[PDB]
Amino acid sequence: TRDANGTWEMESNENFEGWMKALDIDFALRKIAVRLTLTLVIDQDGDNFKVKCTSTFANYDVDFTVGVEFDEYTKSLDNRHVKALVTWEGDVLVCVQKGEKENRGWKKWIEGDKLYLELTCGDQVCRQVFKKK
Ligand SMILES: *C/C=C/c1ccc2c(c1)C(C)(C)c1cc(N(CC)CC)ccc1-2
Repeated sequence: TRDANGTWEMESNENFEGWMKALDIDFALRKIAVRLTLTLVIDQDGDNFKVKCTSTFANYDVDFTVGVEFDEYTKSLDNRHVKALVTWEGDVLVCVQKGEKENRGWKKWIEGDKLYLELTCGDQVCRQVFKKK
């Protein structure tokens, strides 16, 4: 479905390390990140999205409108400037972040009370699954 609203709790997280390594995240912050609980809160009204990812130590919040390019500065991730664009490819929510890294972005599939998330950077894909709280 297109409706991604909800509080989403992580069920699984595969190749998180490899993805963070492809983004050049400090080996320090990687070790912290693998231990922290991650809650994904999405607020969706029409084309307008507010996404908040929250750990005990890190917040990653981004707001966007589907179909409208936006400049992004990944301050609490790898601290790069990208040109981001989120679109629908059928029911798949796709994000393409143009910049230094190739193949960079993420795809979200909402299947009922499950959310599947693939994050990509270079030749690395991290695969996550959340359950609606
Ligand atoms: C639809 C999901 C997109 C998206 C963008 C940015 C991040 C995420 C998902 C998370 C939840 C995978 C995430 C986690 C983090 N750290 C903790 C807050 C871990 C590296 C940063 C950015 C994003």
